Amino acid sequence: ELQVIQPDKSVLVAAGETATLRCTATSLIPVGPIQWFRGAGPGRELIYNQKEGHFPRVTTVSDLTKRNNMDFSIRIGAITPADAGTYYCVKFRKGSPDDVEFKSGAGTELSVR
Amino acid sequence: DVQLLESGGGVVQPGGSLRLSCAASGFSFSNFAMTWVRQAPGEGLEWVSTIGSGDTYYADSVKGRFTISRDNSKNTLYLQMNSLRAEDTAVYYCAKDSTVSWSGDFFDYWGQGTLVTVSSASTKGPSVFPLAPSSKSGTAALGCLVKDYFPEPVTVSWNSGALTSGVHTFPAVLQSSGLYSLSSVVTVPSSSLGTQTYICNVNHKPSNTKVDKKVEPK
Amino acid sequence: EIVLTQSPATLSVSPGERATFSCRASQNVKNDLAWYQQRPGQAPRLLIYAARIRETGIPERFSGSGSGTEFTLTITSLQSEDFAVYYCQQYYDWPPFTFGGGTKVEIKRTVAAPSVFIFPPSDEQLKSGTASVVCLLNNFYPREAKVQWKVDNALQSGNSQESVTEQDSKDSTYSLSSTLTLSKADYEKHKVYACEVTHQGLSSPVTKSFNRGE
Repeated sequence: ELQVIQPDKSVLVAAGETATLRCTATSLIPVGPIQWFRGAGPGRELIYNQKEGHFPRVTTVSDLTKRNNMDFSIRIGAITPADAGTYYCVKFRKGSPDDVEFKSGAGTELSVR
Repeated sequence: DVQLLESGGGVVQPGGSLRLSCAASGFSFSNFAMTWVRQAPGEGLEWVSTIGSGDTYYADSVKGRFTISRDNSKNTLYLQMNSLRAEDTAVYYCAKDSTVSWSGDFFDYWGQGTLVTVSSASTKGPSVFPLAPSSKSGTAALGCLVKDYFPEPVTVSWNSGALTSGVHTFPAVLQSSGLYSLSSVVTVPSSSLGTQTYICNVNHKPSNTKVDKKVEPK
Repeated sequence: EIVLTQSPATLSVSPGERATFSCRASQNVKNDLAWYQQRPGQAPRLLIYAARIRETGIPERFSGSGSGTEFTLTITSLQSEDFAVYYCQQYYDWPPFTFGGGTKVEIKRTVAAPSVFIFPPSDEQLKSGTASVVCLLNNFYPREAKVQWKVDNALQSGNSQESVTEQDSKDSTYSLSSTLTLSKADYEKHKVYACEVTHQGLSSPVTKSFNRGE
Protein backbone atom coordinates (compact mmCIF):
# COMPACT_ATOMS: atom_id res chain seq x y z
CA GLU A 1 0.00 0.00 0.00
CA LEU A 2 1.32 3.53 0.61
CA GLN A 3 3.04 5.45 3.41
CA VAL A 4 4.02 9.12 3.59
CA ILE A 5 7.58 9.41 4.95
CA GLN A 6 9.38 12.49 6.29
CA PRO A 7 12.91 11.19 7.02
CA ASP A 8 14.22 14.34 8.73
CA LYS A 9 12.95 15.07 12.23
CA SER A 10 14.83 18.34 12.70
CA VAL A 11 16.36 20.80 10.33
CA LEU A 12 17.47 24.28 10.50
CA VAL A 13 18.70 27.13 8.53
CA ALA A 14 20.15 30.61 8.99
CA ALA A 15 18.07 33.65 8.08
CA GLY A 16 17.78 34.24 4.34
CA GLU A 17 18.75 30.67 3.42
CA THR A 18 16.67 27.87 1.91
CA ALA A 19 15.40 25.02 4.08
CA THR A 20 14.61 21.66 2.50
CA LEU A 21 11.75 19.67 4.03
CA ARG A 22 11.72 16.26 2.39
CA CYS A 23 8.77 13.93 1.86
CA THR A 24 8.35 10.72 -0.12
CA ALA A 25 5.23 8.64 -0.69
CA THR A 26 5.21 4.90 -1.30
CA SER A 27 2.58 4.92 -4.07
CA LEU A 28 0.46 7.26 -6.15
CA ILE A 29 -2.77 5.30 -5.56
CA PRO A 30 -5.23 6.23 -4.04
CA VAL A 31 -5.07 9.30 -6.28
CA GLY A 32 -4.82 12.56 -4.36
CA PRO A 33 -2.86 15.75 -3.78
CA ILE A 34 0.05 16.24 -1.40
CA GLN A 35 -0.14 19.28 0.88
CA TRP A 36 2.29 20.72 3.43
CA PHE A 37 1.10 22.30 6.67
CA ARG A 38 2.78 23.95 9.65
CA GLY A 39 1.34 22.60 12.89
CA ALA A 40 -1.11 19.82 13.66
CA GLY A 41 -4.06 21.63 15.22
CA PRO A 42 -7.27 23.15 13.86
CA GLY A 43 -5.72 26.48 12.93
CA ARG A 44 -2.86 25.02 10.92
CA GLU A 45 -1.39 27.01 8.05
CA LEU A 46 -1.34 25.61 4.53
CA ILE A 47 2.29 25.88 3.45
CA TYR A 48 2.14 24.55 -0.12
CA ASN A 49 -0.58 23.46 -2.54
CA GLN A 50 0.18 22.63 -6.16
CA LYS A 51 -3.11 23.44 -7.86
CA GLU A 52 -4.35 26.64 -6.20
CA GLY A 53 -2.99 29.55 -4.19
CA HIS A 54 0.35 31.28 -4.60
CA PHE A 55 3.24 30.23 -2.36
CA PRO A 56 6.19 32.36 -3.50
CA ARG A 57 8.84 31.13 -1.05
CA VAL A 58 8.14 27.45 -1.78
CA THR A 59 9.80 25.55 -4.58
CA THR A 60 9.29 21.93 -5.45
CA VAL A 61 12.44 19.81 -5.04
CA SER A 62 11.35 17.04 -7.42
CA ASP A 63 11.19 19.78 -10.11
CA LEU A 64 9.16 20.04 -13.31
CA THR A 65 8.66 17.25 -15.87
CA LYS A 66 9.37 14.64 -13.18
CA ARG A 67 7.13 11.93 -14.59
CA ASN A 68 5.17 9.79 -12.09
CA ASN A 69 6.78 11.85 -9.33
CA MET A 70 6.63 10.35 -5.84
CA ASP A 71 9.16 12.70 -4.17
CA PHE A 72 7.11 15.37 -2.38
CA SER A 73 10.01 17.26 -0.83
CA ILE A 74 9.64 21.05 -0.65
CA ARG A 75 12.09 23.93 -0.39
CA ILE A 76 11.24 27.14 1.47
CA GLY A 77 13.34 30.10 0.41
CA ALA A 78 14.45 33.20 2.31
CA ILE A 79 13.80 31.78 5.77
CA THR A 80 12.94 34.12 8.65
CA PRO A 81 12.80 33.47 12.41
CA ALA A 82 9.00 33.63 12.06
CA ASP A 83 8.89 30.52 9.86
CA ALA A 84 10.00 28.26 12.71
CA GLY A 85 7.91 25.29 13.75
CA THR A 86 6.94 21.76 12.77
CA TYR A 87 5.92 21.04 9.17
CA TYR A 88 3.69 18.09 8.25
CA CYS A 89 3.59 16.37 4.86
CA VAL A 90 0.04 15.06 4.42
CA LYS A 91 -1.51 12.86 1.73
CA PHE A 92 -5.10 13.52 0.69
CA ARG A 93 -7.65 11.23 -0.94
CA LYS A 94 -9.71 12.63 -3.79
CA GLY A 95 -13.13 13.47 -2.45
CA SER A 96 -16.18 15.54 -3.21
CA PRO A 97 -17.90 17.39 -0.42
CA ASP A 98 -14.17 18.72 -0.48
CA ASP A 99 -11.13 16.44 -0.31
CA VAL A 100 -10.29 14.34 2.78
CA GLU A 101 -7.05 13.76 4.72
CA PHE A 102 -5.57 10.28 4.33
CA LYS A 103 -2.05 9.87 5.77
CA SER A 104 0.35 12.34 7.39
CA GLY A 105 4.10 12.16 7.88
CA ALA A 106 5.78 12.23 11.27
CA GLY A 107 6.91 15.84 10.83
CA THR A 108 10.08 17.90 10.42
CA GLU A 109 11.14 20.42 13.05
CA LEU A 110 12.36 23.70 11.56
CA SER A 111 14.00 26.27 13.81
CA VAL A 112 16.05 29.47 13.05
CA ARG A 113 19.52 30.15 14.47
CA ASP B 1 6.96 -1.97 -23.82
CA VAL B 2 3.56 -0.99 -22.45
CA GLN B 3 0.68 -2.92 -23.99
CA LEU B 4 -3.05 -2.88 -23.26
CA LEU B 5 -5.25 -5.57 -24.84
CA GLU B 6 -9.02 -5.42 -24.45
CA SER B 7 -11.57 -8.24 -24.64
CA GLY B 8 -15.15 -9.15 -23.84
CA GLY B 9 -16.84 -6.68 -26.19
CA GLY B 10 -19.74 -7.67 -28.38
CA VAL B 11 -23.37 -6.97 -29.23
CA VAL B 12 -26.06 -7.28 -26.52
CA GLN B 13 -29.61 -6.00 -25.90
CA PRO B 14 -30.50 -2.86 -23.98
CA GLY B 15 -30.48 -3.64 -20.28
CA GLY B 16 -28.20 -6.63 -20.73
CA SER B 17 -24.82 -6.91 -19.08
CA LEU B 18 -21.30 -7.14 -20.39
CA ARG B 19 -17.82 -7.33 -18.85
CA LEU B 20 -14.71 -5.77 -20.36
CA SER B 21 -11.16 -6.82 -19.53
CA CYS B 22 -7.86 -5.04 -20.24
CA ALA B 23 -4.68 -7.00 -19.49
CA ALA B 24 -1.76 -4.68 -18.77
CA SER B 25 1.85 -5.47 -19.64
CA GLY B 26 5.16 -3.65 -19.88
CA PHE B 27 4.79 -1.53 -16.73
CA SER B 28 4.17 -1.97 -13.01
CA PHE B 29 0.39 -2.40 -13.05
CA SER B 30 0.27 -2.28 -9.24
CA ASN B 31 1.62 1.28 -8.99
CA PHE B 32 -0.66 3.13 -11.43
CA ALA B 33 -4.28 4.17 -11.81
CA MET B 34 -6.18 2.79 -14.81
CA THR B 35 -9.01 4.39 -16.78
CA TRP B 36 -11.76 3.60 -19.28
CA VAL B 37 -12.65 6.10 -22.02
CA ARG B 38 -15.35 5.49 -24.64
CA GLN B 39 -15.92 6.94 -28.12
CA ALA B 40 -19.26 6.71 -29.92
CA PRO B 41 -19.23 6.28 -33.72
CA GLY B 42 -18.63 9.59 -35.49
CA GLU B 43 -18.13 11.52 -32.24
CA GLY B 44 -15.37 12.40 -29.80
CA LEU B 45 -13.86 10.85 -26.70
CA GLU B 46 -15.68 10.65 -23.37
CA TRP B 47 -14.26 9.57 -20.03
CA VAL B 48 -16.07 6.75 -18.23
CA SER B 49 -14.44 5.66 -14.98
CA THR B 50 -11.15 5.61 -13.09
CA ILE B 51 -9.73 3.24 -10.48
CA GLY B 52 -6.74 3.71 -8.21
CA SER B 53 -6.40 1.39 -5.20
CA GLY B 54 -9.91 0.94 -3.83
CA ASP B 55 -10.86 4.50 -4.82
CA THR B 56 -13.24 4.50 -7.78
CA TYR B 57 -14.68 7.37 -9.81
CA TYR B 58 -17.46 7.29 -12.40
CA ALA B 59 -18.91 9.63 -14.99
CA ASP B 60 -22.28 11.22 -14.28
CA SER B 61 -24.04 9.25 -17.04
CA VAL B 62 -22.50 6.03 -15.69
CA LYS B 63 -22.48 6.32 -11.88
CA GLY B 64 -25.12 3.74 -11.06
CA ARG B 65 -24.68 1.27 -13.91
CA PHE B 66 -20.94 0.49 -14.19
CA THR B 67 -18.37 -0.82 -11.69
CA ILE B 68 -14.61 -0.78 -12.31
CA SER B 69 -12.52 -3.61 -10.86
CA ARG B 70 -8.83 -4.53 -11.05
CA ASP B 71 -6.84 -7.62 -10.08
CA ASN B 72 -3.11 -7.13 -9.55
CA SER B 73 -2.59 -10.91 -9.57
CA LYS B 74 -3.76 -11.03 -13.20
CA ASN B 75 -2.48 -7.56 -14.22
CA THR B 76 -5.96 -7.01 -15.67
CA LEU B 77 -8.40 -4.11 -15.53
CA TYR B 78 -12.12 -4.92 -15.64
CA LEU B 79 -15.25 -2.91 -16.34
CA GLN B 80 -18.53 -4.80 -15.89
CA MET B 81 -21.41 -2.88 -17.46
CA ASN B 82 -24.97 -3.55 -16.28
CA SER B 83 -28.28 -2.04 -17.39
CA LEU B 84 -26.76 -1.20 -20.77
CA ARG B 85 -28.44 1.66 -22.64
CA ALA B 86 -28.54 2.11 -26.41
CA GLU B 87 -26.55 5.35 -26.21
CA ASP B 88 -23.70 3.52 -24.44
CA THR B 89 -22.60 2.13 -27.83
CA ALA B 90 -18.98 3.18 -28.28
CA VAL B 91 -15.43 1.92 -28.65
CA TYR B 92 -14.18 1.37 -25.10
CA TYR B 93 -10.51 2.21 -24.49
CA CYS B 94 -8.48 1.16 -21.45
CA ALA B 95 -5.69 3.62 -20.61
CA LYS B 96 -2.86 4.03 -18.08
CA ASP B 97 -2.57 7.14 -15.89
CA SER B 98 0.62 9.15 -15.39
CA THR B 99 1.40 12.22 -13.29
CA VAL B 100 3.68 15.21 -13.87
CA SER B 101 5.40 16.72 -10.80
CA TRP B 102 2.59 17.32 -8.29
CA SER B 103 -0.31 17.59 -10.74
CA GLY B 104 -1.88 14.32 -11.64
CA ASP B 105 -3.24 11.90 -14.15
CA PHE B 106 -3.13 12.25 -17.90
CA PHE B 107 -3.23 9.24 -20.20
CA ASP B 108 0.09 8.16 -21.71
CA TYR B 109 -0.75 4.71 -23.11
CA TRP B 110 -4.10 3.75 -24.61
CA GLY B 111 -5.47 0.35 -25.43
CA GLN B 112 -6.52 -0.52 -28.96
CA GLY B 113 -10.15 -0.66 -27.88
CA THR B 114 -12.99 -3.18 -27.77
CA LEU B 115 -16.29 -2.58 -29.53
CA VAL B 116 -19.56 -2.81 -27.56
CA THR B 117 -22.91 -2.60 -29.41
CA VAL B 118 -26.09 -2.07 -27.37
CA SER B 119 -29.04 -2.73 -29.69
CA SER B 120 -32.39 -4.52 -29.86
CA ALA B 121 -31.72 -5.40 -33.50
CA SER B 122 -31.56 -8.98 -34.71
CA THR B 123 -28.54 -10.59 -36.32
CA LYS B 124 -29.37 -10.56 -40.02
CA GLY B 125 -27.61 -10.86 -43.35
CA PRO B 126 -27.69 -7.95 -45.78
CA SER B 127 -29.81 -7.67 -48.89
CA VAL B 128 -27.69 -6.45 -51.80
CA PHE B 129 -29.40 -4.42 -54.51
CA PRO B 130 -27.71 -3.12 -57.67
CA LEU B 131 -27.50 0.52 -58.69
CA ALA B 132 -27.90 0.43 -62.45
CA PRO B 133 -25.37 2.70 -64.18
CA SER B 134 -26.03 5.93 -66.04
CA SER B 135 -23.33 8.22 -67.38
CA LYS B 136 -23.11 11.91 -66.50
CA SER B 137 -20.80 14.90 -66.84
CA GLY B 138 -17.61 9.39 -70.97
CA THR B 139 -17.72 8.07 -67.41
CA ALA B 140 -20.43 5.90 -65.84
CA ALA B 141 -21.19 5.27 -62.16
CA LEU B 142 -22.31 1.86 -60.87
CA GLY B 143 -22.67 0.32 -57.44
CA CYS B 144 -24.33 -2.06 -55.00
CA LEU B 145 -26.80 -1.23 -52.23
CA VAL B 146 -26.29 -3.22 -49.03
CA LYS B 147 -29.37 -2.84 -46.85
CA ASP B 148 -30.69 -4.06 -43.47
CA TYR B 149 -27.83 -5.90 -41.80
CA PHE B 150 -26.60 -6.25 -38.22
CA PRO B 151 -24.01 -6.01 -36.69
CA GLU B 152 -21.98 -3.26 -38.39
CA PRO B 153 -18.89 -5.14 -39.79
CA VAL B 154 -19.59 -5.49 -43.52
CA THR B 155 -17.00 -6.01 -46.28
CA VAL B 156 -17.41 -4.96 -49.91
CA SER B 157 -15.09 -5.81 -52.80
CA TRP B 158 -15.38 -5.52 -56.57
CA ASN B 159 -14.61 -8.38 -58.99
CA SER B 160 -13.19 -10.41 -56.08
CA GLY B 161 -10.65 -7.72 -55.23
CA ALA B 162 -9.52 -7.06 -58.80
CA LEU B 163 -11.15 -3.61 -59.04
CA THR B 164 -9.85 -0.74 -56.91
CA SER B 165 -9.95 2.57 -58.79
CA GLY B 166 -12.95 4.85 -58.46
CA VAL B 167 -14.47 2.64 -55.76
CA HIS B 168 -16.21 4.46 -52.90
CA THR B 169 -17.60 2.40 -50.02
CA PHE B 170 -19.48 4.75 -47.71
CA PRO B 171 -19.60 4.35 -43.91
CA ALA B 172 -22.57 2.39 -42.62
CA VAL B 173 -25.62 4.40 -41.54
CA LEU B 174 -27.90 3.16 -38.77
CA GLN B 175 -31.58 3.24 -39.79
CA SER B 176 -34.75 3.69 -37.77
CA SER B 177 -35.32 -0.08 -37.82
CA GLY B 178 -32.09 -0.60 -35.89
CA LEU B 179 -30.27 -2.02 -38.92
CA TYR B 180 -27.37 -0.64 -40.93
CA SER B 181 -27.37 0.41 -44.58
CA LEU B 182 -24.43 1.09 -46.86
CA SER B 183 -23.71 1.75 -50.52
CA SER B 184 -20.56 1.15 -52.55
CA VAL B 185 -20.11 2.87 -55.91
CA VAL B 186 -17.57 2.83 -58.73
CA THR B 187 -17.00 5.39 -61.48
CA VAL B 188 -16.18 3.71 -64.78
CA PRO B 189 -15.71 4.86 -68.38
CA SER B 190 -18.92 4.63 -70.39
CA SER B 191 -17.23 2.55 -73.08
CA SER B 192 -16.16 0.12 -70.34
CA LEU B 193 -19.76 -0.97 -69.61
CA GLY B 194 -19.96 -3.46 -72.48
CA THR B 195 -16.32 -4.51 -72.10
CA GLN B 196 -16.39 -5.53 -68.42
CA THR B 197 -18.71 -7.29 -66.02
CA TYR B 198 -18.86 -5.82 -62.52
CA ILE B 199 -19.49 -7.99 -59.46
CA CYS B 200 -19.76 -6.72 -55.89
CA ASN B 201 -18.71 -9.15 -53.15
CA VAL B 202 -20.44 -8.55 -49.81
CA ASN B 203 -19.29 -10.51 -46.75
CA HIS B 204 -21.01 -10.43 -43.35
CA LYS B 205 -19.17 -12.50 -40.74
CA PRO B 206 -21.75 -12.53 -37.89
CA SER B 207 -24.40 -13.83 -40.30
CA ASN B 208 -21.91 -15.99 -42.27
CA THR B 209 -23.19 -14.53 -45.54
CA LYS B 210 -21.43 -14.21 -48.90
CA VAL B 211 -23.22 -12.91 -52.00
CA ASP B 212 -22.00 -11.78 -55.44
CA LYS B 213 -24.24 -9.41 -57.42
CA LYS B 214 -23.45 -8.63 -61.06
CA VAL B 215 -24.39 -5.08 -62.07
CA GLU B 216 -25.39 -4.49 -65.69
CA PRO B 217 -27.71 -2.08 -67.51
CA LYS B 218 -31.11 -3.25 -68.72
CA GLU C 1 -17.76 20.24 -14.82
CA ILE C 2 -14.80 21.91 -16.61
CA VAL C 3 -15.90 21.79 -20.24
CA LEU C 4 -13.28 22.08 -22.98
CA THR C 5 -14.08 23.96 -26.19
CA GLN C 6 -11.93 23.46 -29.30
CA SER C 7 -12.20 26.00 -32.14
CA PRO C 8 -11.25 25.45 -35.62
CA ALA C 9 -13.24 22.26 -35.14
CA THR C 10 -12.22 21.44 -38.72
CA LEU C 11 -9.02 23.00 -40.06
CA SER C 12 -7.96 22.83 -43.71
CA VAL C 13 -4.23 23.30 -44.26
CA SER C 14 -1.83 22.58 -47.11
CA PRO C 15 0.91 19.96 -46.68
CA GLY C 16 4.19 21.46 -45.55
CA GLU C 17 2.59 24.56 -44.03
CA ARG C 18 1.60 25.37 -40.44
CA ALA C 19 -1.54 24.54 -38.44
CA THR C 20 -2.56 26.05 -35.10
CA PHE C 21 -5.75 25.31 -33.15
CA SER C 22 -6.89 26.34 -29.68
CA CYS C 23 -8.56 24.72 -26.67
CA ARG C 24 -10.46 26.78 -24.08
CA ALA C 25 -11.55 25.82 -20.55
CA SER C 26 -13.75 27.26 -17.80
CA GLN C 27 -12.63 27.33 -14.09
CA ASN C 28 -9.11 25.89 -14.58
CA VAL C 29 -6.28 28.47 -14.06
CA LYS C 30 -3.23 26.20 -14.21
CA ASN C 31 -1.35 24.13 -16.84
CA ASP C 32 -3.06 20.75 -16.28
CA LEU C 33 -3.77 20.35 -19.99
CA ALA C 34 -3.00 17.39 -22.25
CA TRP C 35 -3.10 17.05 -26.04
CA TYR C 36 -3.89 13.84 -27.91
CA GLN C 37 -3.68 12.58 -31.50
CA GLN C 38 -6.10 9.97 -32.87
CA ARG C 39 -6.15 8.46 -36.35
CA PRO C 40 -9.37 6.97 -37.79
CA GLY C 41 -8.77 3.28 -37.13
CA GLN C 42 -6.41 3.73 -34.19
CA ALA C 43 -6.38 4.49 -30.46
CA PRO C 44 -5.42 7.98 -29.21
CA ARG C 45 -1.80 8.75 -28.33
CA LEU C 46 -0.49 11.44 -26.01
CA LEU C 47 1.45 14.30 -27.61
CA ILE C 48 1.74 17.00 -24.93
CA TYR C 49 0.98 17.07 -21.21
CA ALA C 50 1.20 19.97 -18.75
CA ALA C 51 0.58 22.49 -21.56
CA ARG C 52 4.11 22.64 -23.01
CA ILE C 53 5.79 19.28 -22.27
CA ARG C 54 6.13 17.14 -25.40
CA GLU C 55 6.05 13.36 -24.99
CA THR C 56 9.09 11.27 -25.89
CA GLY C 57 9.16 10.09 -29.48
CA ILE C 58 7.00 13.00 -30.65
CA PRO C 59 8.53 15.19 -33.40
CA GLU C 60 9.75 18.68 -32.60
CA ARG C 61 7.05 20.11 -34.87
CA PHE C 62 4.33 19.46 -32.30
CA SER C 63 4.38 22.17 -29.64
CA GLY C 64 1.91 23.24 -26.95
CA SER C 65 1.63 26.63 -25.27
CA GLY C 66 -0.68 28.61 -23.02
CA SER C 67 -1.94 28.73 -19.44
CA GLY C 68 -5.15 29.37 -17.56
CA THR C 69 -8.13 29.18 -19.91
CA GLU C 70 -6.48 29.52 -23.34
CA PHE C 71 -4.26 26.81 -24.82
CA THR C 72 -2.87 26.10 -28.27
CA LEU C 73 -1.18 23.25 -30.16
CA THR C 74 1.17 24.07 -33.05
CA ILE C 75 2.82 21.93 -35.76
CA THR C 76 5.69 23.59 -37.69
CA SER C 77 5.51 21.51 -40.93
CA LEU C 78 2.35 19.63 -41.73
CA GLN C 79 3.00 16.06 -42.85
CA SER C 80 0.75 13.37 -44.27
CA GLU C 81 0.56 11.63 -40.90
CA ASP C 82 -0.47 14.75 -38.99
CA PHE C 83 -3.90 14.90 -40.61
CA ALA C 84 -6.06 13.43 -37.86
CA VAL C 85 -8.38 14.53 -35.06
CA TYR C 86 -6.78 16.19 -32.02
CA TYR C 87 -8.29 16.37 -28.53
CA CYS C 88 -7.41 18.42 -25.46
CA GLN C 89 -7.81 16.95 -21.96
CA GLN C 90 -7.65 18.71 -18.60
CA TYR C 91 -6.75 16.99 -15.31
CA TYR C 92 -6.81 20.11 -13.13
CA ASP C 93 -10.17 19.56 -11.41
CA TRP C 94 -11.59 16.04 -11.66
CA PRO C 95 -13.94 13.92 -9.93
CA PRO C 96 -14.89 13.86 -13.67
CA PHE C 97 -12.28 13.90 -16.44
CA THR C 98 -13.25 16.02 -19.45
CA PHE C 99 -12.20 16.08 -23.10
CA GLY C 100 -12.36 18.74 -25.77
CA GLY C 101 -14.72 18.57 -28.71
CA GLY C 102 -11.79 17.84 -31.01
CA THR C 103 -10.17 19.54 -33.99
CA LYS C 104 -9.78 17.55 -37.21
CA VAL C 105 -6.77 18.62 -39.26
CA GLU C 106 -7.79 18.32 -42.90
CA ILE C 107 -5.91 18.42 -46.20
CA LYS C 108 -6.65 21.51 -48.29
CA ARG C 109 -6.87 21.24 -52.06
CA THR C 110 -8.31 23.25 -54.92
CA VAL C 111 -12.08 23.36 -55.29
CA ALA C 112 -13.59 20.50 -57.32
CA ALA C 113 -17.19 20.49 -58.50
CA PRO C 114 -19.13 17.33 -57.59
CA SER C 115 -20.23 14.78 -60.17
CA VAL C 116 -23.90 14.03 -59.53
CA PHE C 117 -25.46 10.70 -60.50
CA ILE C 118 -29.00 9.37 -60.28
CA PHE C 119 -30.00 5.80 -59.44
CA PRO C 120 -33.62 4.57 -59.50
CA PRO C 121 -34.64 1.71 -57.19
CA SER C 122 -33.85 -1.71 -58.60
CA ASP C 123 -36.62 -4.02 -59.78
CA GLU C 124 -35.79 -6.66 -57.16
CA GLN C 125 -35.88 -4.18 -54.28
CA LEU C 126 -39.36 -3.14 -55.42
CA LYS C 127 -40.44 -6.78 -55.12
CA SER C 128 -39.31 -6.65 -51.49
CA GLY C 129 -41.81 -3.85 -50.79
CA THR C 130 -39.36 -0.99 -50.17
CA ALA C 131 -38.06 1.70 -52.53
CA SER C 132 -34.61 3.25 -52.11
CA VAL C 133 -33.56 6.23 -54.23
CA VAL C 134 -29.81 6.92 -54.13
CA CYS C 135 -28.08 10.07 -55.37
CA LEU C 136 -24.28 10.17 -55.49
CA LEU C 137 -21.86 13.09 -55.11
CA ASN C 138 -18.36 12.05 -56.20
CA ASN C 139 -14.99 13.83 -56.03
CA PHE C 140 -15.87 17.23 -54.60
CA TYR C 141 -14.01 19.72 -52.42
CA PRO C 142 -14.70 21.11 -49.95
CA ARG C 143 -16.98 18.81 -47.96
CA GLU C 144 -19.92 21.21 -47.49
CA ALA C 145 -22.77 20.35 -49.85
CA LYS C 146 -26.55 20.69 -49.90
CA VAL C 147 -28.76 17.77 -51.01
CA GLN C 148 -32.49 18.25 -51.55
CA TRP C 149 -34.90 15.49 -52.57
CA LYS C 150 -37.98 16.51 -54.56
CA VAL C 151 -40.72 14.09 -55.62
CA ASP C 152 -43.17 15.79 -58.00
CA ASN C 153 -41.71 19.16 -56.93
CA ALA C 154 -42.45 18.30 -53.27
CA LEU C 155 -39.45 18.40 -50.94
CA GLN C 156 -38.88 15.33 -48.78
CA SER C 157 -38.03 15.85 -45.11
CA GLY C 158 -37.16 13.18 -42.58
CA ASN C 159 -37.06 10.25 -45.04
CA SER C 160 -33.46 10.48 -46.28
CA GLN C 161 -30.05 9.71 -44.79
CA GLU C 162 -26.63 10.81 -46.01
CA SER C 163 -23.19 9.20 -45.77
CA VAL C 164 -19.89 10.93 -46.54
CA THR C 165 -16.52 9.43 -47.47
CA GLU C 166 -13.40 10.29 -45.51
CA GLN C 167 -10.96 12.42 -47.46
CA ASP C 168 -9.39 10.37 -50.23
CA SER C 169 -5.64 9.92 -49.83
CA LYS C 170 -4.97 10.20 -53.58
CA ASP C 171 -6.90 13.35 -54.59
CA SER C 172 -7.98 14.80 -51.20
CA THR C 173 -11.63 14.93 -52.32
CA TYR C 174 -14.87 13.91 -50.62
CA SER C 175 -17.72 11.70 -51.81
CA LEU C 176 -21.26 11.84 -50.42
CA SER C 177 -24.24 9.48 -50.77
CA SER C 178 -27.80 10.49 -49.82
CA THR C 179 -30.28 7.58 -49.71
CA LEU C 180 -34.03 8.31 -49.93
CA THR C 181 -36.26 5.51 -48.58
CA LEU C 182 -39.95 5.34 -49.50
CA SER C 183 -42.62 2.65 -49.49
CA LYS C 184 -43.37 0.83 -52.74
CA ALA C 185 -46.91 2.23 -52.77
CA ASP C 186 -45.41 5.70 -52.26
CA TYR C 187 -42.92 5.14 -55.07
CA GLU C 188 -45.58 4.00 -57.52
CA LYS C 189 -47.99 6.85 -56.85
CA HIS C 190 -45.45 9.46 -57.97
CA LYS C 191 -43.61 10.11 -61.23
CA VAL C 192 -40.49 12.31 -60.95
CA TYR C 193 -37.74 11.94 -58.34
CA ALA C 194 -35.10 14.66 -58.23
CA CYS C 195 -31.81 15.12 -56.38
CA GLU C 196 -30.83 18.80 -56.21
CA VAL C 197 -27.20 19.46 -55.28
CA THR C 198 -25.70 22.78 -54.19
CA HIS C 199 -21.93 23.22 -54.02
CA GLN C 200 -19.54 26.16 -54.34
CA GLY C 201 -17.82 24.51 -57.31
CA LEU C 202 -21.09 24.65 -59.28
CA SER C 203 -22.28 27.87 -60.91
CA SER C 204 -25.91 26.93 -60.14
CA PRO C 205 -27.33 23.81 -58.44
CA VAL C 206 -27.43 20.64 -60.53
CA THR C 207 -30.66 18.62 -60.60
CA LYS C 208 -30.72 14.91 -61.42
CA SER C 209 -34.19 13.57 -62.17
CA PHE C 210 -35.76 10.42 -63.56
CA ASN C 211 -39.32 9.49 -64.44
CA ARG C 212 -40.64 6.25 -62.96
CA GLY C 213 -40.92 4.96 -66.53
CA GLU C 214 -38.25 2.48 -67.56
